[PDB]
Parts: sequence; C-alpha cells; structure tokens
Amino acid sequence: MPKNVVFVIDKSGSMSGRKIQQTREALIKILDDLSPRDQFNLIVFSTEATQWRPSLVPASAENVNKARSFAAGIQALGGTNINDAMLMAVQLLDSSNQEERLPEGSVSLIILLTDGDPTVGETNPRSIQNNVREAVSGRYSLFCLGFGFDVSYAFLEKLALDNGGLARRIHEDSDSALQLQDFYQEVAN
Amino acid sequence: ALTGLSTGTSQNTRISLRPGPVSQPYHHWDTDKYVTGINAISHGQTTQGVGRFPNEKEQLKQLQGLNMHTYFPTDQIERPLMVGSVWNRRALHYESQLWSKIPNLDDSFKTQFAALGGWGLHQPPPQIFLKILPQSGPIGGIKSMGITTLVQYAVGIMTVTMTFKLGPRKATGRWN
Amino acid sequence: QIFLKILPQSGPIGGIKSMGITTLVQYAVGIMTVTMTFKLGPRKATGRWNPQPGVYPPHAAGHLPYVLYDPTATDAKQHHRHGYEKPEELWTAKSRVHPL
Amino acid sequence: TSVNSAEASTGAGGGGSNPVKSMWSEGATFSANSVTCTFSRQFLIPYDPEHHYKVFSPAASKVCTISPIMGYSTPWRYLDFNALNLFFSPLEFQHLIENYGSIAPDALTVTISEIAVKDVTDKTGGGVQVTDSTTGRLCMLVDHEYKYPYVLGQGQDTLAPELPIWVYFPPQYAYLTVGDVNTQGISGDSKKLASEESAFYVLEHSSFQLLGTGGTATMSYKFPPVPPENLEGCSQHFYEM
Amino acid sequence: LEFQHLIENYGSIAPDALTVTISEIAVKDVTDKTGGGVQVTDSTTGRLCMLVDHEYKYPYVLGQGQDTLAPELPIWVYFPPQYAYLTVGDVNTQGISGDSK
Amino acid sequence: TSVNSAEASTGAGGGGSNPVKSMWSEGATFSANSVTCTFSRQFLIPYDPE
Amino acid sequence: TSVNSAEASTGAGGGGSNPVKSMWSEGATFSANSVTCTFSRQFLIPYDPE
Amino acid sequence: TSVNSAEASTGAGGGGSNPVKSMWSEGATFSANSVTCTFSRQFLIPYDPE
Amino acid sequence: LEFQHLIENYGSIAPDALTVTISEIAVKDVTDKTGGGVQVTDSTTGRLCML
Repeated sequence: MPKNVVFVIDKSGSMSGRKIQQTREALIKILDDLSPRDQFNLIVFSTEATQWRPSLVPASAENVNKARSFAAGIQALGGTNINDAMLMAVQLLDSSNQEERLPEGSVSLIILLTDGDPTVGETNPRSIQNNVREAVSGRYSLFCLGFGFDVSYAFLEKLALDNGGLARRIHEDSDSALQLQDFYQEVAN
Repeated sequence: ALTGLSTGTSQNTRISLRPGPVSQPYHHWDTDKYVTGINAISHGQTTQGVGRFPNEKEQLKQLQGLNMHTYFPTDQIERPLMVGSVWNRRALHYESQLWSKIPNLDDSFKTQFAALGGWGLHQPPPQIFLKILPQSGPIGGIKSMGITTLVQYAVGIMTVTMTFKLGPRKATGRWN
Repeated sequence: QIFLKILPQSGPIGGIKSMGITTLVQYAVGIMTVTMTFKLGPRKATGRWNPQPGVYPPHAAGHLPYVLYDPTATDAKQHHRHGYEKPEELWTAKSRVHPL
Repeated sequence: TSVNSAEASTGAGGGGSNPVKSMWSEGATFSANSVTCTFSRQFLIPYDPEHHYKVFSPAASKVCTISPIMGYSTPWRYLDFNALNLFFSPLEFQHLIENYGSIAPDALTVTISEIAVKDVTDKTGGGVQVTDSTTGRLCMLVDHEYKYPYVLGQGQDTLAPELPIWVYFPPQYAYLTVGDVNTQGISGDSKKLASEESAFYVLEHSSFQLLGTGGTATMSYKFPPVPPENLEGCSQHFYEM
Repeated sequence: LEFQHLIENYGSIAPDALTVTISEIAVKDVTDKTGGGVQVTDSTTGRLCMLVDHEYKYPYVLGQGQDTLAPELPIWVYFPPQYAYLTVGDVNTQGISGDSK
Repeated sequence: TSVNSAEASTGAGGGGSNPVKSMWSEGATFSANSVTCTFSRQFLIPYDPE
Repeated sequence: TSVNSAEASTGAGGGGSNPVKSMWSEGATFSANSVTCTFSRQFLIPYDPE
Repeated sequence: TSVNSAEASTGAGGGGSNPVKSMWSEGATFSANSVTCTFSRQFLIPYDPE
Repeated sequence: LEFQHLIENYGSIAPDALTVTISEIAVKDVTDKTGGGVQVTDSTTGRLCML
C-alpha cells in the first residue's frame, strides 16, 4: 500500500548530543528508502511546534532531498510541547478527509519520538490522552517511541493502545539509529 | 516488620520508640559476650551488617544490663521508676548527635538528654536556611523564549565554631 | 506612578560591513520592595453576654483556601487549582457585631 | 590566524582580580576549663530549576505509622552540623576524653564565608562552564525565633561531612505537619489531607539576607545551662557499697 | 495569616504611608550561547530608567481594576505592565462608511 | 587538548565577585495602633527592541 | 552535558555589577527673567578603522 | 532561540566599566627663557613567546 | 657576580634572617578555547591556600 506517514520528533534541549544525532541519522535513512507513491510530512516540537510542509507532500526526488536537508539543518529549541506536536501531526493526516481526498485510500501512520515528558503547553497527561484520541478517532495507528529512561513510558504505551498502535522503547546506546530503523521496518510496508 | 519498643493503635499502626530511654543501654559487653538490645540503634554498620554501638559498660555495672529481670514475689524485665532510684545514662560517644529539640509540650520528665544522644534543648541552635535567589532568563524581542531561570548554583565555606565547657578530672586515690 | 524602562543601547557602527542600526539585547530584573503602613483602630468594647460570632476563615470551593494541599487526597473538584486555592467568597471581616 | 599558531602558547581570557584574604578555620583549642572547636567545610547548594513548594503526601494502606504522614517540601536548604565528631578530629577527641572529667555545650558560631553564586553556561565543544556571578544572591535565613518547624537532631543522614576534604551538600528543608485522615473512596486506604491546623510555611514571606559573591554572614548562639556529660566511670557497684 | 490577624484584632484600618524600594537592579546583556540558545551576563553599562511621577504630570492609570498587579505569591516574578493611557480627541467620520475614529 | 580530558573537571570562566549584602524584606509587623506591611517581588522588564 | 538539558533554563555569563546612579536631564525650567533648558541625547561615535 | 531572531538587535557581553580620566599631553609651551615640549605616543610591546 | 663579591670581600658568613613573600597570586580558571585547546582566565573566587 502507498502510505501517508507523519513523523513527530522532539527537539527539546535534552536531545542534545547523541540522541539528536542518532534520530537525525535514522530519519535520513528512512527518507532515503521512501517509495515514490508515499506521502509524508515532518513535525518538530519543542517549546514551539513547527512543521516542514504543513501538509502531506509526495515522496518525489526533490521533496525527499529537501526533507533530508531540513532534517540536517534543524536545531534544538529548549522545552517540550508534546500535545501541540501530536495535534499538528494529526491535523496534517486528517487533511486527507477534506482538502486532499485523493490519498484517502492510502494507509495513514503517525510516528512520535520523544526523550521526555510534556513541559510546555498542555502538560496534564490525562487531558493529552483525551485530546489525541478525540482527534485521531480510530482512523490510523499511533506509534510512540520512548528514547531513554527519562520519560513516562506508561503514558506513551497507554496513548498508543488507545489509538490502535503500540509503543516502543529506544535504548540510549551506540546502536540507537539502528533501533529506530528496526522499528520503522516493522511498520514501513 | 517493626520490632522492639513501640506504641500505637494496633500491631499494624505503630511507631518505633527506639532507642528507648537514655536510662537504659542497648549494647554492652556482657561478661563473655556482646549483648545488643532489640531497641538498639546503629551508628552505621560494619559491612546491612554488624551494627556499630556504644559499649554501655557503666550502665551494665549498675543493674541496668540488657535482660535484667526484676522479680515481684512475678518475673519481668520491666522496672518501674522507683522513689530513690539511681541510674547511669547512655554514654556520650564520638559520633553522637549534640542536641535535639525538646518538643514544647505541656510537661516532661527528665528531658535534659535526648534518646539519640547529646542534650535536649527547648531552644536549640537555630536552623539556618539557604537557597539561591532565582534569576529570570531573558524576555523581550527574542522569539520563542518562554519563561526560564538562569542556571546558577552556590558554593561557600561553612565555618562552625563550638565552645564546650570542660569539667576537671576527679582526683584518684587508687594505688593501681 | 513609578515608570521604568531600560535605557536603549546602540549596537556597533563603524568599519564592520552591513551592520545597519541595532540595539543591544538587554533586559532588566530587580526586587521591588513595597512597605505600607496602615493605621489600625481598636476593637469596640463588647457588652454582650453571648460570644461574638467566630471570625471564620473564608471557605474554598474545594477543600481549604490558602493551604497547599495534595488534590489527590481530596474528593474536591478543583484539581485545576493544583491544590492551592482561593476562597470562593472574598474575605471581608465584619464578623463581630455591636449595637447601634 | 589562531593562538594555536604558537605551539607553546595558550589563549587568555583576561579574568578579574580579587585580592581578598580569608581563613580556613579548623582545630580544637583546649583550655583548663573549655575547648573551642572549629571546623570548616566547603558547601554546595545546587541549581534548583523550579522553586516549588510541594506537599509531601504518601498514601497509607508491614507496619504503617499510626496515621499517614503529611508535610511540605520547600526549595530551601538548611545546615546540619549536629554531630560531635565534626568538632573534634580523632586526636582531639582522644585528648578530650584523656584529660577532662566532663563536657557540656557552651556556645556556637556559624559563619558562612567565601560565598560564590556561580553562573553556568554551555562550554565550547560541549559540556558546561562556570563563572562567578556578581548579581547572583545566596538567600540566608537564620530562624532565631523558631518560627519554622525544627527538623535538626532527628538522627537523619543530613550531617556535614566527617572529613574536612569533603564538600557538604546541605539537605533540602522539608517537614511534617498535622492534618486530617481522609479515606480514599471505596478502597479504605487513607491519606492525611491538610486541615486548618496544618501549618504551611513559606520562608519567602519572611525577611532574609541576600548575600553576593564574596559575601559573609555569621550566626551566633549560646547554649542554655545543661548538665555536663560525665566522662569518668565508676569503680564500684552501687548495690555493693 | 496576617489578614486573619488584622480582622481578628482591630476595629478599623486606614492607609497611612507607603515606601517603594527598587533594589538589586540587574541590567542583563543577552547574547548567543555556544551550541545555540542565548546566554545572559550582567551589564555594568546597562541602565534602568526610573521615573517617579510625584507631580502627577502623566495620566494616572493605577486603580482601575486592571489585571496589572504584582503577583499574589512572593515566589512569582512581577512583569510590570506597559504604560499606556487614553486621551481626549476629535471623532472623525471614516469617509462614506460612517464608522468613526 | 581539552578540559574534557579530565572527566570529573568542568571549565571555569573566572567571573567577578560582589560581596554585597541585601535584604529580602517581607512580613506584617503589627502594633497596637498600626501595622507595617512589607512585601518583596522580583520583577523583570523585558527587552524592547524598538 | 548541556545547559539546554533543562528546558526552562538559560546559560549565564556572570557579568559585572555597577551600582552607579545617573540622571537623564531634560526639560525647560521657566522663571520670571530666564528659562533653563536641558536636553539629553544618547550619542554614538562609530568605529573608525584607520 | 537566537539573538539573531531580532534583526535589529546585537548580542551584548556585559563588559566592565572604568570611569578613569587621563590626559593625552602634547604641545610646546614657550616662555621667555624656556620651552616645555610634551609629546605622547601610543606604544605596543609584542607577545614574546620565549 | 654577587657570590664572587661575597668571597672576595668577607671573612665569614652566617645566616641571619629570612623573609618569604608570596605576591601577585592569580588563581586561574581554565576552559575550552574556540577551535580547540584551552583558554585561561583570572578567577576572583579562586583561592590559594597558604599554610
């Protein structure tokens, strides 16, 4: 199946060093192996939420190269606004229902990576669980990646379970880029 | 579970009363054996491990040894406070606390010495509270700043001077 | 009224190219200490036999006001206050009363 | 160009100068009728990123306390030096017990000196670097009035380091208060909720000193008259007189 | 607690005197931090302008029930309001629209 | 070379010293005929770029 | 490690302190027989490289 | 975040202040019986590495 | 030269008095330099212990 994949990536100041490098390296390799029929976008979150294209764009040779350059250029931005980040990614996938009705037959997938708990905007985790499930409404699966042990993983597991997906732990080690690739290959096709 | 001297509303809802009154030992060399009280507190352990305890030999000498029975002709370990009682307190030791605050309840009996050692005081050495004054990070024309604090820590030197009053040694009549 | 602003500081002008005109990014902090003296009248003498009404502290919508509490210990519904709560009435004095 | 162009040269940042003299004061001075014991420790007070007051409120449901405890944790640290071995080196304590018949506490002075509030920032090439702050302030509150719950002298693992070569990390100030036991719904488990009697203390509501870098402040205390500890034992059983 | 003590122990209250002290002023320079973000340093040449309008020259905007007060808790940083005020003027019709400024 | 070469060492910038004492003044002092109320707040005035 | 590891924290450079007071002097003071007029401007003198 | 986020703003390092007054002394003062000649030059003494 | 002068001009020598002065103390902070290596700055809070 062609798929509509949205990646939501923490860019908190805690990601500085190996975690940001390994996350970027995994995203470059994931972008490089994307098929020409897929559609995608990238959301970064920190204290501020920022999106690469604000909508789903096709995995053209130009768009994949521009996305890889964006993945290389982005810098860390302090705090952690997980609620806005997820809602923005969800909003971009839900654009399929109205603005872009031609990719409705594609498989939609939302992938979130974080190393920490919410610290900016809505930080009540029960409210965030409500906000995500009411937005997604069972339309697609949410895969939450907990990078490290400095995060409430049970919050990430419950959120993925409520939305047709599963959570996965990424261990802070030398192989974290491979661990991200290994997980993505499970859901890539 | 909570062993030793304790008080509360049930077996499950208790506080420890260790080490118990200063008027009784919780560790001493008995004649061929170290005896340790169920109420004993350890000033750390020799490695959990073997406890580190004062040797309360001056209490053992004056009928205050551990497992001292009193017979009322009937056999019990408890001795009431009697009129005309004499006893030794638990010895001060190198690692003992120096004071504790006597709780300002209405009344008390012989609170001059705290159970953990040192002196009971109604007005003990005052608490000195320290914190770093928080400093705001920048707000203004820079975008996305949020509210932040400056990363600051403090160091310094605490110098503590304590004067102790010292009594003279008692004169010795012994030959040996 | 006490008016405060930071004195603007000019950025560099000179041999460096393309500088334009800029201001130094500066902000100010400090401590505002405000001392206010109030004149206080004495309480009126009470002739009553029966006690005056209690000077009750005011009531909160949940639990108790002005005390930091753990909202997970209480069935109050003011979790959005995170366990520090204002009273729902304004605290007004005038609890004690005297004849006319 | 680069300073590395000279291989035996290092870059220099032109830092400030501060020709202050201060003392490291340590040791016991014995006299016929008293000893004056001084110890010094370096202390460190950490960066606290959010100066929250928190309610300390464990649940209760194996021996529990008689009721569930409740208290408050504050952003303040405090100094704990309530142990005899801080004041005497092992030699000095030997000298005390060898030469004197009794000991009692007489007077206490606490001096905080060489305060440095230190800014932290990112270092070139990663990590952090530290600089002395002229605007940073150390808050010192000395509670001569005993306004605030007294938590010293409880056998807690909070003391100044036993060796003078170790940095004191003063404990976070937190205390327990009375409250009301509230049943946690159907479970029958209990928590102590705050009640009108529960004392919530905000130390920032009092006046305290703001000390800059290089600042010094001193507390002094006199002990009440107390019975001396007898350092000498008995050569007789009282029941064998 | 102090307000409880006031209303428990006294029959009346009136304002008497006020002192405002601004102290521990720091004008802080900001610059880029290594590795991104910003870092702050204390400025010896930065100046905080303080104007106290004892003469009431300037339009008085205090005491209007506005959301401008110092924080209720001592643990919170005051962000003093921007000074702005209303003045008289002439109502001019915005052309054909009949709307007015 | 780098200061990171010692793993338990941090770089130091040699900042300035300022041995000033100041008060955080807070609290109500009551008397028979008056109360003196003091509060302190930290304030921040933002960068205004224009 | 990095100061960015705390998301609500900023690095601090520990700059100097200078508790000087100075006046911005402006305004006309009129009198029966004279006026004293004061104005103040910030000035900037640029870097001259040669 | 960056100080570059405001385009008309520059970073500031909070350097020190030194309100010293000094003279650049130059010129000949002639008199009937003598002249006093003063000149000033800035001098530079280089880094000597050894 | 001074030792030559001593032995040329005097019949005996004995030590009399000593003064040691430590001056111009600088406790110097070290940190990473831009582009690698380290750079040094003078510390106002650093202390030299003299016993």
